Order: sequence, then C-alpha cells, then structure tokens
Amino acid sequence: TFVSVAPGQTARITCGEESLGSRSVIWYQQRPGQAPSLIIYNNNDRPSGIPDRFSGSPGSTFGTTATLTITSVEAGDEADYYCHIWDSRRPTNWVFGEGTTLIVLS
Amino acid sequence: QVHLQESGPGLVKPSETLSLTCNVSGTLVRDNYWSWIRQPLGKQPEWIGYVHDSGDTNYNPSLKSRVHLSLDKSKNLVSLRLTGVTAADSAIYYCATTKHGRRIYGVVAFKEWFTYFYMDVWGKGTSVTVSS
Amino acid sequence: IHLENVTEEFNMWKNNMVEQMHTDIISLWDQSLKPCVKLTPLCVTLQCTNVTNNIGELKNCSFNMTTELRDKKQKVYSLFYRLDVVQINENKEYRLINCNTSAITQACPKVSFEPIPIHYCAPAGFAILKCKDKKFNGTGPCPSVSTVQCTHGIKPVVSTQLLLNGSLAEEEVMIRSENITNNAKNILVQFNTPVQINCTRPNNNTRKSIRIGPGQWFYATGDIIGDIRQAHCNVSKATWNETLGKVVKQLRKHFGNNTIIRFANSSGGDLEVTTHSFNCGGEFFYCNTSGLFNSTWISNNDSITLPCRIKQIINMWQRIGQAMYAPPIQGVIRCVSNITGLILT
Amino acid sequence: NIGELKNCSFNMTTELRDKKQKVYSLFYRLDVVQINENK
Ligand SMILES: *[C@@H]1O[C@H](CO)[C@@H](O[C@@H]2O[C@H](CO)[C@@H](O[C@@H]3O[C@H](CO[C@H]4O[C@H](CO)[C@@H](O)[C@H](O)[C@@H]4O)[C@@H](O)[C@H](O[C@H]4O[C@H](CO)[C@@H](O)[C@H](O)[C@@H]4O[C@H]4O[C@H](CO)[C@@H](O)[C@H](O)[C@@H]4O)[C@@H]3O)[C@H](O)[C@H]2NC(C)=O)[C@H](O)[C@H]1NC(C)=O
Ligand SMILES: *[C@@H]1O[C@H](CO)[C@@H](O[C@@H]2O[C@H](CO)[C@@H](O[C@@H]3O[C@H](CO[C@H]4O[C@H](CO)[C@@H](O)[C@H](O)[C@@H]4O)[C@@H](O)[C@H](O[C@H]4O[C@H](CO)[C@@H](O)[C@H](O)[C@@H]4O)[C@@H]3O)[C@H](O)[C@H]2NC(C)=O)[C@H](O)[C@H]1NC(C)=O
Ligand SMILES: *[C@@H]1O[C@H](CO)[C@@H](O[C@@H]2O[C@H](CO)[C@@H](O[C@@H]3O[C@H](CO)[C@@H](O)[C@H](O[C@H]4O[C@H](CO)[C@@H](O)[C@H](O)[C@@H]4O)[C@@H]3O)[C@H](O)[C@H]2NC(C)=O)[C@H](O)[C@H]1NC(C)=O
Ligand SMILES: *[C@@H]1O[C@H](CO)[C@@H](O[C@@H]2O[C@H](CO)[C@@H](O[C@@H]3O[C@H](CO)[C@@H](O)[C@H](O)[C@@H]3O)[C@H](O)[C@H]2NC(C)=O)[C@H](O)[C@H]1NC(C)=O
Ligand SMILES: CC(=O)N[C@@H]1[C@@H](O)[C@H](O[C@@H]2O[C@H](CO)[C@@H](O)[C@H](O)[C@H]2NC(C)=O)[C@@H](CO)O[C@H]1O
Ligand SMILES: *[C@@H]1O[C@H](CO)[C@@H](O[C@@H]2O[C@H](CO)[C@@H](O)[C@H](O)[C@H]2NC(C)=O)[C@H](O)[C@H]1NC(C)=O
Ligand SMILES: CC(=O)N[C@@H]1[C@@H](O)[C@H](O)[C@@H](CO)O[C@H]1O
Ligand SMILES: CC(=O)N[C@@H]1[C@@H](O)[C@H](O)[C@@H](CO)O[C@H]1O
Ligand SMILES: CC(=O)N[C@@H]1[C@@H](O)[C@H](O)[C@@H](CO)O[C@H]1O
Ligand SMILES: CC(=O)N[C@@H]1[C@@H](O)[C@H](O)[C@@H](CO)O[C@H]1O
Ligand SMILES: *[C@@H]1O[C@H](CO)[C@@H](O)[C@H](O)[C@H]1NC(C)=O
Ligand SMILES: *[C@@H]1O[C@H](CO)[C@@H](O)[C@H](O)[C@H]1NC(C)=O
Ligand SMILES: *[C@@H]1O[C@H](CO)[C@@H](O)[C@H](O)[C@H]1NC(C)=O
Ligand SMILES: *[C@@H]1O[C@H](CO)[C@@H](O)[C@H](O)[C@H]1NC(C)=O
Repeated sequence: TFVSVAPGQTARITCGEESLGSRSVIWYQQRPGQAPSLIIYNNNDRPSGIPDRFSGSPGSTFGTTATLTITSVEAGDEADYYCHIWDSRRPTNWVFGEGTTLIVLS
Repeated sequence: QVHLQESGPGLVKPSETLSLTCNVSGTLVRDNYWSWIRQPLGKQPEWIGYVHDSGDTNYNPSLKSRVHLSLDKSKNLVSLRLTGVTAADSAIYYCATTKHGRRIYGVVAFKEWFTYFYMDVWGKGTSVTVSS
Repeated sequence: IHLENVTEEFNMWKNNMVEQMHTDIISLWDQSLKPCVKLTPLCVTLQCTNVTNNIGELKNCSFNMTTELRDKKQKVYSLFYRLDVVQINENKEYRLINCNTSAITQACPKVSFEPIPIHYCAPAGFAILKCKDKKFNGTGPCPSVSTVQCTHGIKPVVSTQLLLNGSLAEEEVMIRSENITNNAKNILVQFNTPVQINCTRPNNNTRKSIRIGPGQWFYATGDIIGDIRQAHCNVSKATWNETLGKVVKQLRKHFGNNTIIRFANSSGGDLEVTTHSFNCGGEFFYCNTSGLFNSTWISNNDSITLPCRIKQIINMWQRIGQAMYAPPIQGVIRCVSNITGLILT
Repeated sequence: NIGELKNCSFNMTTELRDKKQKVYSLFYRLDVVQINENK
C-alpha cells in the first residue's frame, strides 16, 4: 500500500476500518530508518513543528475510514504513514493499522 | 529536548528473558508516561504497554503475561522485561514519551468518554533479534 | 355561565368524570391494537450476545423465523433492550420476557398515541358545574360556581411519578389530598409554575421490517449509528430547587411551620412503580428520578441529569395477558415537557 | 383390575414454538377414538 505523489501534489492516505462510534485517529510518519513521528492526533490536531499541509479527517463520522490529506508534498515528507485508532465502539487496539508508503516521485 | 536512548544486546537466545533499557535524559522518567512500542521488520508498529505510577500501567494483552514494565526514578531509566522470547519477538524496540488526552462523546456523568494516547517523543530504537 | 350567588360541594376523589376518562382511554387504547400484527409468532428461543461497543444495556439476538411461506424459514437477528429479554439456559439462550404470561401485539407504526387534548361534554339533560375558587382544595364547599356544557381540553397524559403536561395552579402551589394525615393516601402537588424537563434517546437508530407472513410485518431494530449512549432527562436545577422550596412552604401548612421536610427517593419494586415514566417519540422511558428527591428542607445555570431506561414490551394498563410492543423509532428522540405537578406519599 | 379411563400421552407445545413437552393426562373413553384400528 502506497501513494505515488509528484512533489507539490496532494497525498491521499487512508488507514483502518470503518468507524462505528466517535473516533480519535492518531497519525505518525515514519521515515526509513527512523522511529515513527507524530503528525496528527485527535483527528486534526497537529503538534507544534508539524506543517498545516497535514490535515486529518474528522472523527464525527461513522462508516468512514481514517483519511489524511497532505498537501504540497515535499521530498522530506517521504515516509510510511501509519495510524493508531481509538473508537468508542471497539476494543482497544494495541497495534497500528497497516500504513501507506508516501513515495515522492522527485 | 528529551533524549530517549534505547539499549540492549541486540540478540537474545530463544526461550529466554529479554531486558531492554531506555536511558531518559532531559526529563524525569517519573513525571512522564512511558511506553514501549516494537516494530518487526516489514510490519507496522505494535504497542507493548505503558507505565507511569499509581498502578496506571497497561499491557498488550498478547504480551500481558510476558511483559513487565518499570520506571526507576533514581536512575531515570525505563525498564522493559519480556520473557519467553522467540523468533516472533524480533523487532526494533522503541522508547517513547506518551501523552494522554480525552474524548467525550456522551453525557460524561455516565462515563461516556475515553482517554486516548499519542507518542510525542521517540528514541532511535534498538534492533533486537532472537537467535541461538 | 357565572352563577351568581351559587355555591356547591365538590369532591375530586369521588368524581366519576375521572372514572370515565380512565375507562375510555383504556378502551380506545385496546381498540387501536385490534387490526395490528401479532407477535406471538416471535415466542421462539433466541441465541444471544451483547451489541458491539467498547465493553450491557442492549442485546444482540438471533432466531429462526417464519417467512411468507409456512414451509420456509429465515435467519433473523435484531437489537433488543435487555429489559424485554430473559435468560433461560441458566451465545446463551433467551426468550422474550413476556412469553410465559401474555400475548404480545405490535402497535401499528402508523397510529399515534400523542395525548391530544379533548373536551368532555355533558349530554342533554345534564350540565357541568365548575369551580372558580383558586384556593379550592379538591373537596368540600366551593364558594364560587359557574357552569359549562364542556370542560377545558385535557391532555390524556399517562405518567407515574411526575405530571408533565397538565395545568398549573392559578396562584400558589396547591397541595391536595383526600386526607393529608392518612398515610395510606396520596398527596397531589400542583405547581403554579412549570419546570422545564428535556428528555432524550441520544441514539440514531435504524429500523427494518421483516415479512413473517402474508402481509404480516414485524418491525425490528436494525443497528445504531454512531455512539451508544444512555437515555436521560435534564431538569433545570435552579428551577427544581426553587420549586421544592415552594412545595415545602405549602406542605408545612399541615405539618407545622418549623417542621423539617425531607425528599427521599422511591421505594423498590417494578420500574413502572419505582421510576418516572412516559411515552414520547413512541418510546417508553423509565427515569431514575432520585436526583430530584434528595434533600432536606429546614426552617430558618445548571441541571440535574437523570439516566433513563427504555422498554418495548409494555403492560400499559397494569393488566395481565395484554402486552403492547412498541416498534422501533428511527433517528433520535428529543422531548421537552412541563413538569406541572407531582404525586407524593 | 379386570376401562373407562385411559392414560394418554402426547407431544404438546409450550410457550415457545421451538420447544415441546411430553404431556400425559386422563381421558374418558367416550371422548377418545382409536385410529390405528400403547395404541
Ligand atoms: C443535559 O446537560 C448536559 C450538560 O450540558 C448535556 O451533556 C452534554 O451533551 C453534549 C452532547 O453533544 C456533549 O457535547 C460534546 O462535548 C464534547 C466536549 O466539549 C468540548 O468542546 C466544547 C466547545 O465549546 C468546550 O466548551 C469543551 O470544554 C470541550 O472543549 C465535544 O467535543 C463534542 O463535539 C465533538 O464530538 C462529537 C461526537 O460525535 C462530534 O459530533 C462533534 O462534531 C465534535 O467532534 C468534532 O469537532 C471537534 C471540535 O474540536 C473535534 O475535536 C473532533 O475531532 C471532531 O472533529 C460535543 O460537543 C457535552 O460534552 C455534554 N456535557 C456533559 C458535561 O455531559 C446533556 O446532553 C443534556 N441532555 C439533554 C437531554 O439536554
Ligand atoms: C408534552 O407536550 C409537548 C408539547 O406539546 C410534547 O412535545 C411535542 O410532541 C410532539 C409529538 O411527539 C412533537 O412533534 C414531533 O416532531 C417530530 C419532528 O418534527 C420536525 O419537523 C417539523 C416540520 O414542520 C417541525 O415543525 C418540528 O418542529 C420539527 O422540526 C416529528 O417527526 C413527529 O412525528 C411526525 O413524523 C413522524 C416520522 O415517521 C411520523 O410518523 C408522524 O406521524 C409525524 O408525521 C412529531 O411531529 C413535538 O416536537 C414535541 N415538542 C416538544 C417541545 O417536545 C411532549 O411530548 C409532551 N410530553 C409527553 C411526555 O408526551
Ligand atoms: C475501551 O475500554 C477499555 C476498558 O474499559 C478502556 O480502557 C480503560 O480506560 C480507563 C481510563 O479511561 C483506564 O482506567 C485507569 O486505571 C488506572 C488504574 O489505577 C488509573 O490510575 C487511571 O487514572 C487516570 O485517569 C484518572 C481520571 O480521573 C486521572 O485522575 C488519573 O490521574 C489518571 O489520568 C485510570 O483510571 C482503564 O484501566 C482502561 N482499561 C483498559 C483495559 O485499558 C479504553 O480506553 C476504551 N477505549 C475507547 C476508545 O473507548
Ligand atoms: C450482532 O450485531 C451485528 C451488527 O452490529 C449483527 O450483524 C452482523 O454484522 C457483521 C458486520 O457488519 C456482519 O459481518 C459481515 O460478514 C461478511 C463476510 O464476508 C462481510 O463481507 C461483511 O462486510 C460483514 O463483515 C454479519 O454477517 C452480520 N450478521 C448477520 C446475521 O447479518 C449480528 O448478526 C448480531 N448478532 C446477533 C446474534 O444478533
Ligand atoms: C376527615 C377524616 O375523616 N379523616 C380520617 C381520619 O380522621 C382517620 O383518622 C384516624 O382516626 C382513628 C380513630 O381511632 C385514629 O386512631 C387514627 O390515628 C386516625 N389517623 C389519622 C391519620 O388521623 C384516618 C385514618 O383512619 O382516615 C381519615 O380519612
Ligand atoms: C430544553 O431545550 C430548550 C431548547 O434548546 C432550552 O431552551 C433554550 O435555553 C437557552 C439557554 O440560554 C436559551 O438561550 C434558548 O433561547 C432556549 N430556547 C428556546 C426556544 O427558548 C431549554 O432550556 C432546555 N431545558 C433544559 C432543562 O435544559
Ligand atoms: C435461523 C436459525 O438460527 N436456525 C437454527 C439452526 O441454524 C440450528 O441449527 C438449529 C439447532 O441446531 O436451531 C435453529 O434455530
Ligand atoms: C418469560 C418470563 O419472564 N417468565 C416469567 C419468569 O421469568 C419469572 O421468573 C416468573 C416468576 O418469577 O414469572 C414468569 O412469567
Ligand atoms: C376546599 C377546602 O379547603 N376544603 C376542606 C375544608 O372544607 C375542610 O374544612 C378542611 C379540613 O377541616 O380540609 C379542606 O380541604
Ligand atoms: C412426546 C412425544 O410423543 N414425542 C415423540 C417421541 O418420543 C418419538 O420418538 C417421535 C418419533 O419417534 O415422535 C415424538 O412425538
Ligand atoms: C437510581 O440509581 C441509584 C444508583 O445507586 C439506584 O440505587 C436507585 O435505586 C435508582 N433508582 C431507581 C428508581 O431505580
Ligand atoms: C443523594 O443522596 C445520597 C444519600 O446519602 C447522598 O449521599 C448524595 O450526595 C445525594 N446526591 C447529591 C447530588 O447530593
Ligand atoms: C442517522 O444517520 C443517518 C445516516 O444517513 C442520517 O441521515 C440521519 O439524519 C441520522 N439521524 C440523526 C438524528 O442524526
Ligand atoms: C409550558 O406552559 C407554557 C404556558 O404558556 C407553554 O407556553 C409552554 O410551551 C409549555 N412548555 C412545554 C414544554 O410544554
């Protein structure tokens, strides 16, 4: 699972199964050889140091999977994007969902 | 800036107990919530568990009987002890600082909310295999 | 017609107009269910588990149901409130909680039970006398009398502990009883101000119909969209405390000016007698109400949240053998009522 | 000893359509007819 993005294009990254209840999605980007690094928590909260180009889908929906939009993708954003999901109607996930490799075509 | 330094032998025997240490610097290990995560090659990361204080710890249910976590405030180290190691436990092990938030979906008074976790500070990880 | 210089003796405890209202409401209630599909075909053994959520108010049950053809079967599953289901095999095996006692009839989904106000009118040869005495206590001589052919419109509201859609007292909270001093009798309290109560069923539900026979349909809960939350009611807190203060000032008239009055919660027993209940949005709510009666009044914005339970099989008139089944209501229910009075003992 | 009452048993329904019970009771011979001309 990967998305091929030319530099400057927007990545469309999905993760996990459909929501049943209120959801909190936490996204991390793992550059090769690195520990995963947090980009988004609580669906659309970006920690200081994270660019506004990273925007997550709301947790208010149901029947939807997590979606991450990365605009203006740069070569430095090449990474594996993984999500961890909390859902009020599902048991705690002790593992990450399968991610998407963001490949920058530079 | 907090520096998380994972360390161990990089190789443990099968049917053996593995012990890894995260040297925490720039913060007190007792004030933060700590967690361990591992990432087998080719896989997405798995949580191992988290540790802090006052009984507020938890474990991955598949490892709950095998993993024991501890924080030693006098050394400022995070300890990870995993017993019964086998080939399936080969992974990069990571030390991270975990933050806890809350999400409310209902009445609150009826406990219609949950806490959620995210990891802000990551170490570099220690690659540990299991081999004769 | 105001009747100049006319007085008369009234007794609300011997008022046969009440007796008719009771008798007639029941008769129409029953008449309305006569053309509806029976659910006695659902007295089957059900295999059942919990409805998926993170960590059980609702049951996820399944069974072998009939179809439009008598020689065919279908697998049917649906969501149930646990209060309508009993475990028998001490998945586990369950049966509907009323199969050992009653026939269950599904109410037709097209028929409203909204308490639309009606007026009662006297037949020729009769007249209704009425009081204009704002201080009348429901008994004895009434100093100011007038007459009508018809009463004001009265909403046939069905409730237990609280009265949610009646009239308010003209001036002061009125407390009436057959005796007050007799502990075997009820005390009815009529507020002179409304209290706002906001009740909800905060679950977006879906419904599906099952063809179980030739034009015979059963309405089953499908699933729940979004979060699963408990039903509840919100009572203005400030209003409630002010309201009780007024009630206490008036109660003391019969107990002593410096007598301490305490409000305690209900006694044990069935939900129909221990909780507050009402029918709104088509659902039958049972509310804990203890948060409303938890204080002591001694001489010299916020809200109270009350959890509520919901049931679908209702023994509406406290009779045995005639149970009504409330079909699921889709979407989300919001109800706002006027607390107009209380029944206390 | 050496016929007015008979002990008849049968497969009866119960409150649930999925359950059956074995029931027996006494009957007077005048209300019962033999079909297989226990019988
Ligand atoms: C009886 O009275 C009680 C008390 O008022 C009342 O309970 C309240 O019910 C409402 C029902 O919606 C609960 O509302 C939720 O509250 C959480 C927490 O509030 C935050 O935001 C407010 C905004 O002013 C702050 O003041 C507060 O401090 C908190 O910061 C909200 O987060 C909820 O909204 C989100 O989640 C919903 C879940 O489905 C989504 O549908 C909704 O769109 C929101 O999610 C989206 O936007 C978020 C914005 O940041 C974003 O973070 C999300 O990821 C997502 O994008 C919602 O407002 C309220 O907390 C209850 N309060 C208590 C104490 O119980 C009863 O309902 C009432 N009963 C009756 C019958 O009236
Ligand atoms: C105490 O007294 C109060 C006040 O009279 C009662 O509260 C009202 O109860 C009625 C009956 O349930 C409520 O009306 C319901 O509104 C639902 C939503 O309507 C929306 O859209 C209309 C469009 O014009 C708006 O006008 C309205 O404001 C809403 O925006 C309807 O869906 C209900 O039924 C209708 O739709 C269903 C759909 O399947 C049909 O099956 C029905 O036949 C019908 O067509 C219904 O109309 C009203 O909103 C309540 N008001 C308040 C303030 O709650 C209390 O219920 C009563 N207390 C008790 C316990 O009964
Ligand atoms: C799905 O369900 C599981 C199980 O119900 C749920 O996980 C549970 O979350 C609660 C917290 O919401 C955990 O409770 C903790 O228990 C420890 C033991 O002593 C406490 O110390 C913790 O205290 C924290 O919260 C307090 C709140 O006032 C704070 O005051 C305090 O400082 C701490 O912050 C806390 O009570 C419970 O152990 C877990 N259980 C499991 C098995 O995980 C999970 O979160 C649910 N997920 C979703 C999405 O609904
Ligand atoms: C318990 O509740 C669930 C719904 O909340 C009831 O329906 C079951 O829902 C699951 C998930 O939608 C269905 O699983 C399906 O499996 C197929 C297999 O290929 C898959 O393709 C679908 O995407 C989906 O995952 C399940 O079949 C469905 N069950 C039935 C009978 O339709 C469940 O039945 C309830 N249980 C009871 C005992 O009531
Ligand atoms: C207005 C009226 O008739 N009230 C009745 C009360 O008088 C009656 O009072 C009871 O009278 C008994 C006579 O021996 C007393 O022993 C008893 O304690 C007393 N109880 C009370 C509450 O006053 C009561 C109960 O029988 O019924 C009222 O209707
Ligand atoms: C029940 O719901 C109604 C409708 O939202 C509440 O009335 C509103 O209360 C707010 C409080 O500031 C006012 O600003 C609104 O104008 C009110 N709406 C209307 C139409 O008047 C009502 O207070 C709720 N009752 C309870 C007990 O919560
Ligand atoms: C629709 C349904 O549940 N049918 C079951 C059937 O699958 C099961 O095999 C049998 C006993 O084994 O009991 C029936 O009720
Ligand atoms: C289907 C059902 O609930 N049957 C009840 C039984 O559960 C209860 O135990 C008994 C008295 O306790 O009365 C029966 O009618
Ligand atoms: C309307 C009214 O006040 N009625 C009676 C009053 O006639 C009676 O005298 C008193 C007790 O003596 O109890 C009141 O309820
Ligand atoms: C209660 C009763 O009569 N049950 C019988 C059963 O004993 C018999 O074995 C079966 C056919 O063999 O037919 C059933 O009706
Ligand atoms: C209300 O909730 C409390 C919680 O302990 C319970 O004890 C009480 O009996 C409930 N009241 C009713 C009427 O069920
Ligand atoms: C309700 O009554 C109990 C009885 O002890 C009391 O402890 C509780 O605090 C009361 N509720 C409130 C909101 O005070
Ligand atoms: C329930 O969910 C459906 C999904 O399409 C939506 O259309 C409907 O309006 C929802 N109802 C409420 C009350 O939110
Ligand atoms: C309460 O009574 C007042 C009297 O005018 C009425 O206007 C109001 O709508 C009523 N509210 C409810 C919820 O019935």
